[PDB]
Amino acid sequence: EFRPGDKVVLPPYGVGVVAGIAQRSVSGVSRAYYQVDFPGSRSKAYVPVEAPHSVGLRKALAPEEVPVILDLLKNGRMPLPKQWAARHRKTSEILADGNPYRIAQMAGQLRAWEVERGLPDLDRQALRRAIHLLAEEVAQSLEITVQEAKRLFEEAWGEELN
DNA sequence: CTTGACAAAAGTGTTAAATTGTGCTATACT
Repeated sequence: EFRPGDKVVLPPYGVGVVAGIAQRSVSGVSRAYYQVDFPGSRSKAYVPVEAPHSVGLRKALAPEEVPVILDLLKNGRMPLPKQWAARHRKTSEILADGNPYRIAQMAGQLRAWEVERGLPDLDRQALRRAIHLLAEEVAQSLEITVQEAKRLFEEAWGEELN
């Protein structure tokens, strides 16, 4: 369940607070619907209360989960196919998937490769867009704007952030 | 109208940088 003021995630919307629940008229009878808003978008969202766990509606990590993610961010890697197709495809799916542990785990190998040989014009967006959801997630949990939030990664990276 | 001495300009040769030309990947899709 999600109360009015719960801090949640709605892929790929990064983070947003739930405003409440309402009966939206969809087709036939109106099932209950959760409401996820994003002030840094001015968008809007309606999430069915039936199976919230099927839309990948997770919740912002707690301040306790910062170090673990950082540790899997600095070191943790993972092999990927050589031809750009499968590799970038996988990375993309992982991105839209909305999984901070997987996005960070990915960011690790992507980082190891970026300063070695160097990152293709594709995997670059697959890195940037990856660090984006992270930097904002940190801003949701620790309530510190993308300035400070991005200032976090600098430690477990070795370099600053864009 | 003539030498000798010189610096600038125009050559001549080998390189580092860049720019351009190519083959190719594999779920299935007719």
